[PDB]
Amino acid sequence: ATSAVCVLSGDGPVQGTIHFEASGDTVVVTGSITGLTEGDHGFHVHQFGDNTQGCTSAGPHFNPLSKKHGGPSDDERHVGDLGNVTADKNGVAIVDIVDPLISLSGEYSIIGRTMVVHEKPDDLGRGGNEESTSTGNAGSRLACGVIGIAS
Amino acid sequence: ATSAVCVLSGDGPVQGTIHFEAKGDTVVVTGSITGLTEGDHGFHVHQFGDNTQGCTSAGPHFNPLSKKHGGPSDEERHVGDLGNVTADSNGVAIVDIVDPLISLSGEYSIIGRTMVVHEKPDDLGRGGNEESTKTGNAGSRLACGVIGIAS
Ligand SMILES: [Cu+2]
Ligand SMILES: [Cu+2]
Ligand SMILES: [Cu+2]
Ligand SMILES: [Zn+2]
Repeated sequence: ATSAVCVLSGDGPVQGTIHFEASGDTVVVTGSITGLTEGDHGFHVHQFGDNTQGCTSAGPHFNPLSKKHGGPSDDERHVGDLGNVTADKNGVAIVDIVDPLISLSGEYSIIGRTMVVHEKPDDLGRGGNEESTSTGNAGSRLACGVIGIAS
Repeated sequence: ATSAVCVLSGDGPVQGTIHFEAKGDTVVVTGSITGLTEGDHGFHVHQFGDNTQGCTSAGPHFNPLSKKHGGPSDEERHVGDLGNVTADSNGVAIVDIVDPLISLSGEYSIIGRTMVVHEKPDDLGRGGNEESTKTGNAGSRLACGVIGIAS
């Protein structure tokens, strides 16, 4: 696949559409998320594209290299660690990310996995407790969707 | 992947959970769908895993080999053609299908694509009209979901 899309939904007001495109040797992530509280929100690819129990069944962060959680610019990060998205005063977050670890094909493919937007800011693995090294203390999953092949 | 899952949702009361498991050179499809009218309902893999416009944005049947529509046992069929599921008097359809053309990996992978349950029976390409060889005359899309990787 060269293009993918994800519609985020949850039990609250948070909604959004995220587009993925393979450009050259990298992946470009764009889109927008609405209904968020102003501020930073963790934004990650979780391992499973299973929404049988809402976003809970998406599992932990996608992590084929078995590393600890970090920010997108770190060497020590999960493949799914895309950092934070920032919502304005109106609750809108514009997504504009380029990432060197995710892919749309092969071992690092995120097709069929779940994009999640979280309640709190991701501390990028620097919070100092065990939880920071797993999830960045980003908290609950406000909305999520399975990443599918797009035209 | 060797296992996948799909949660079917729509604008009406139809919902369901479908599981997929690679076994030998086949995929075993199991699960249940509820809220259906009694009788047969077309059941297909559509090409795109795009839910931006509900089930409509899923596109046509998955058809990488450019064939006409058929039933699952026909040589001339779409890869996505899984025939019909049957709902009982209480609106419950039990899914139990073994298919050799769909796959969870490689060229015919259905991960990231959409499963759709239709309003009418699939005529399996033997309807006598032109629509029969395209969609089986299965009509409306009652519910759909993107096929994701499962644990
Ligand atoms: Cu997360
Ligand atoms: Cu169909
Ligand atoms: Cu077909
Ligand atoms: Zn992580």
